[PDB]
Amino acid sequence: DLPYGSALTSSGRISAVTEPGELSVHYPFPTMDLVVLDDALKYGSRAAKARFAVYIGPLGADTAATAREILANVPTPENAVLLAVSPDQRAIEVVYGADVKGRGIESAAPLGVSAAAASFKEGNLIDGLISAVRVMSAGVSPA
Amino acid sequence: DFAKLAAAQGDAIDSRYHPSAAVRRQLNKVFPTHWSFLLGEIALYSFIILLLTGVWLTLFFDPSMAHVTYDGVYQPLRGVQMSRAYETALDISFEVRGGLFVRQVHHWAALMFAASIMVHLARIFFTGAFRRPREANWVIGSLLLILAMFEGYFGYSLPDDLLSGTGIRAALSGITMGMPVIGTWLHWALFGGDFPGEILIPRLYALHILLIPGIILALIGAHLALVWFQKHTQFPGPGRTETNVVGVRVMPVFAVKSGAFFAMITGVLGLMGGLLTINPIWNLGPYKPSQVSAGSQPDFYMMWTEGLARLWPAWEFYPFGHTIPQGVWVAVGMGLVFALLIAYPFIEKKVTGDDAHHNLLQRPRDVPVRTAIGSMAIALYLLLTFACMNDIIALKFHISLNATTWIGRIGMVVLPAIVYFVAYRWAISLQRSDREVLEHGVETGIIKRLPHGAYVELHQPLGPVDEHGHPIPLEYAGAPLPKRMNKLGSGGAPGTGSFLFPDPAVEHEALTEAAHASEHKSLTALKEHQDRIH
Amino acid sequence: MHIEARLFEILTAFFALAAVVYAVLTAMFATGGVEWAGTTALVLTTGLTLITGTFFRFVARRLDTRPEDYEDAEISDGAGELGFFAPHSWWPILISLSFSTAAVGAALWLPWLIAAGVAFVITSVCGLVFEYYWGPEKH
Amino acid sequence: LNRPNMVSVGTIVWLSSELMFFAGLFAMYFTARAQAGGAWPPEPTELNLALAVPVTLVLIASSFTCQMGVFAAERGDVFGLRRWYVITFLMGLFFVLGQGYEYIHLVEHGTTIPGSAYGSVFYLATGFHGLHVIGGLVAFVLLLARTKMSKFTPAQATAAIVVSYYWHFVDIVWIALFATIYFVR
Amino acid sequence: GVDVEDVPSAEWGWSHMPIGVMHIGGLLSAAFLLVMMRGNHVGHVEDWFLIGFAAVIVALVGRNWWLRRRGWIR
Ligand SMILES: CC(C)=CCC/C(C)=C/CC/C(C)=C\CC/C(C)=C/CC/C(C)=C/CC/C(C)=C/CC/C(C)=C/CC/C(C)=C\CC/C(C)=C/CC1=C(C)C(=O)c2ccccc2C1=O
Ligand code: HEM
Ligand SMILES: CCc1nc2ccc(Cl)cn2c1C(=O)NCc1ccc(C2CC3(C2)CN(S(=O)(=O)C(F)(F)F)C3)cc1
Repeated sequence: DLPYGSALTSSGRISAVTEPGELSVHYPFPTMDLVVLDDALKYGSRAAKARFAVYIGPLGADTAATAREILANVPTPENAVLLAVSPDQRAIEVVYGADVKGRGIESAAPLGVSAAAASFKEGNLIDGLISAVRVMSAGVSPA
Repeated sequence: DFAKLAAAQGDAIDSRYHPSAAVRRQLNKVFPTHWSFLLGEIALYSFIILLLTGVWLTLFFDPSMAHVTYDGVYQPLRGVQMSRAYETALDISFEVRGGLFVRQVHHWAALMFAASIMVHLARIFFTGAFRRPREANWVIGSLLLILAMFEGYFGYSLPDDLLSGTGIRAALSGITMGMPVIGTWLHWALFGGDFPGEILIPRLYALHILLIPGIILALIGAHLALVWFQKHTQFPGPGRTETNVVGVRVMPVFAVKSGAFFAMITGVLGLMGGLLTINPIWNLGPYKPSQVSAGSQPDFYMMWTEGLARLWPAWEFYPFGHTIPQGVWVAVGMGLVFALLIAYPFIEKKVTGDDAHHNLLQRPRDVPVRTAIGSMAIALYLLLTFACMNDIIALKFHISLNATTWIGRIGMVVLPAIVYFVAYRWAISLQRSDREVLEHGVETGIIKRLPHGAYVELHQPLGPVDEHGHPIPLEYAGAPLPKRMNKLGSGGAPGTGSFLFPDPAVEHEALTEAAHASEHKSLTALKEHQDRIH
Repeated sequence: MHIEARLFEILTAFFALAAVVYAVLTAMFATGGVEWAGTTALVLTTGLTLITGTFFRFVARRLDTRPEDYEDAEISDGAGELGFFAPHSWWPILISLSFSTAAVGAALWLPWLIAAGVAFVITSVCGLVFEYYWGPEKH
Repeated sequence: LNRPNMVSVGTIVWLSSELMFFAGLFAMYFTARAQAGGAWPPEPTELNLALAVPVTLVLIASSFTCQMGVFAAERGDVFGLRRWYVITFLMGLFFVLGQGYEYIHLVEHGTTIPGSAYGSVFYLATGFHGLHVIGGLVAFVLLLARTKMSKFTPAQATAAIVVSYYWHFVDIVWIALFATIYFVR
Repeated sequence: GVDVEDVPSAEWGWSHMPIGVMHIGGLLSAAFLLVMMRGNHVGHVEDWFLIGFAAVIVALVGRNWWLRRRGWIR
């Protein structure tokens, strides 16, 4: 349902509001490492000529199949590399599309998972995501 | 009569010299029609004027430093000790019918020569016309700029008046004298002794009417021969490739255009020589070494030199009983400029590593670094030129002269950097504007409201459009894109009649249909040729 | 546009009362008689508001009601093409620079600079007014 | 036709502002006339109404021809609009030359800006009106060229109409200036 | 070397200048402004202007170098 103050306009677009002083975006991470991750995603995706994506959320059973499910929402799933991390289930799954095949990602993905988990074991989620995106983007090469 | 006569003359010419193949090859030479490719023409045409009027001036000028008493018509100078050269310059001004007009046309043509060479150099630099195989032609052009500068300098110094004598003393004498080891030797070789010599005006006259014009004529001939036989460059466009030249043939369109531009340039120069006073040397007086005026400035193309002398902060060195004056810096300054002007194509080749054969020009927006560099150079030149004029600027636009000097000193470092930054960003922004027009199409300016209240500006796609509607993104091909819908044939046919009374609607219909069909035919021909070569 | 003309009519009435009251109140009781300075400004302020309001009333009397002026109307009433709006232009900055050149010439009283500034103003206004009417270059 | 033409309303609003500028000029003129001491126009100036009436009539008839040009333009007759606007331009230029002749006649006698307060206010007010007339002539030339550049659309007619508005405002301000300077004195 | 996302027509002309050249040029220009302080002039307002411009140039150079060091500029 629509939350408090949300309206479906005549153009179909949704018009939401925020309580005075509250936040439209309240990700549980600092702005600086969010900027770092955004830069890593943008420049790694430009360097590998393939869109990169990071997912944080539950995966349920068969984390592989869940990551297959969620990569459909990437704007260009075929040219995409999605790193899905379920921190409560402690699961990591890299999923890469048909266009990104044999492009250096075959070795990068296990190395990406290794970097992610290695940085994770200290307790830094965003740092691990940044490291995994960086190493995967280094591994993948433009078509 | 004048048909059989032309046929007979052609037959005789072809039997004696058989030039038909070569002449036809010259008549069918294609020349691109861009307006900027006319800039060089200006520098040529004014030069021709400088020759003609110049020859006229040689019929009355006497290049002597011998002292005389004026004894002429101009009363404010009668009984005044002057030189024979200054006396004959006054005689040209006052005693010869049309002498003042020819003098003013000649000096205005010298100014037009310098300014047109600068604008042509700007075009060549920013469009990348200096690249391979056209580097030697850039070197020739740079030598021509230097020679023209020194030619104008030696020219306005020929009438030995107070202003030009001050200019000779300051630049030709002080800087030459101050140089190390061979400086005074150079000064005494050139002046034949100390500065107020006797063989200076004749020497400059022989350098100025014969020597430098001869060298300039040889270099201009080589320049134009190179342009003729290394065919002209062109901008990217519809039928334009690295292997063709698209435009008009020499006969008759190009010849008529060039002759008419020559006529109109001569007309501009004549109007200026009539209606604007340049170098009124009777007001300046003859040159005496003991007296000077406040507004001591050379012609504009030399002002930067003097400006570079004004702003450099009095740095001198005294090694082991010798002196290296401040003026040495000025000389080095000049040399650096000249050197960096002559070697630029090779410097850019060494930096970018690009040694490819080029015939399609670059738009200045597509080369942001070089455009920023040239903007830096132009800004520094303009700052030096206006620093030369800071005394008049401070007298008219009330400012402390010391304040102007310090503004120049800080500026000749700060302003080039600011100009580089702004020009680089501006060029990239122009590229982004072109990209937006390719992605979305020409913005028409019409805005409409949808039934749900969405304001949308009508866009005009420049190519194919997808199934429902959105431009199919074109690819930039290095050519200008329309950005106003008026430039496309939107609303462009008023009544065909005179300015005050119309013609019958049938003639209007016929002329409009003819225009429409001719434009369609031209577009179709260009498109078929472009497809054929692709 | 009844309300616009009504606003300007109200302003015109008040300004006419102010001007006439000032003229009467200073013709008597003021040292020099009619002040001749405030009175002129108030009278022509009445003239300004009168011109604007009277023109708006001529517009509104021959105008059928627009959506904007009609309460309880739908957005769909306003559908269609609005007029023309310039998407971009670099002529305004040149016009302002030309006016500034002329103003600097007139401040320092340099007649040549005033003439050059007016020439630049005319050229840049020509560019602005002609911007969206120059047809294709005919070759 | 169920909308207001906002070029027209903008021109009306700006013309009101220009009327306020001329209000400032009138405020200059009326003061220093209350300081005349029974001589206004004070000697040695002599207001030559004989040359001033013809130029006023020329300006008024030029407004008439401008309105004729508007009538031509509103029905899409670009050529009639051009004819009547060339007439208006020629007649306004005649007014400018008549005002120049009046100026040179007054100056030769000794009525100048640095001479007297009367010459001051007179030259200031009439010279700014002449500047407005020169601006109107420039507008006429620009509009005629613009009509020459493109098919005569309704926007062309709108521009011609607002230029005529400006001319009407100029002729009215001149009528006020005449009635104040040469009749009320 | 540069990509076409920052400079669209980077394939058409020289569109990248090494950052070291601009950094070194800024520092050299600030040094030149500082050097112009010693001279044959008796005034000292120009000294304040020279110091201020050298300070702003050095501040810009240091800011750019620092931000490129931390990856805030890539
Ligand atoms: C484009 C370029 C400079 C390439 C050179 C490459 C390069 C990096 C060289 C090194 C630069 C170095 C070391 C020193 C710079 C000093 C230098 C180059 C001196 C040599 C002379 C020279 C070649 C100067 C550059 C040529 C130049 C500035 C041409 C003018 C630019 C153009 C295209 C102007 C067109 C606009 C036009 C026709 C009219 C606009 C009207 C105005 C306001 C023009 C500006 C203007 C000018 C340009 C005057 O010369 C001038 C002289 C005296 C009084 C006033 C003025 C004045 O107002
Ligand atoms: C690029 C070519 C030339 C340039 C830039 C140039 C420039 C000038 C200038 C600026 C003057 C000063 C005129 C004055 O103040 O009265 C001058 C004087 C003179 N020029 Fe030239 N000139 C050129 C070619 C020639 C040629 C080819 C001749 C002869 C055939 C010539 C003959 C003279 C003479 C005799 C004077 C001195 C007479 C006088 O000053 O009235 N010049 N020159
Ligand atoms: C400081 C330049 C200058 N101030 C004034 C003051 C008043 C006036 Cl009315 C003119 N000016 C000028 C001037 O007219 N500037 C143009 C100029 C002409 C010739 C030269 C000289 C420079 C060389 C010829 C001399 N050398 S050289 O290589 O060492 C040697 F010894 F000749 F070989 C370079 C330099 C500038």
